[PDB]
Amino acid sequence: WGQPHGGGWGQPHGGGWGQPHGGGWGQPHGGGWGQ
Repeated sequence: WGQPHGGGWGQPHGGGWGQPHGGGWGQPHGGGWGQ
C-alpha cells in the first residue's frame, strides 16, 4: 500500500504541482524552443 500516515504524501494541495494542466509547460510542442 501507500496511504498517508498523517496527511497525504506526494499529492497536490491546490491542484497539481509541477505537472502540466493542459499538456506541457516549458517543453517543446513542435520542435525545441530557445535552445
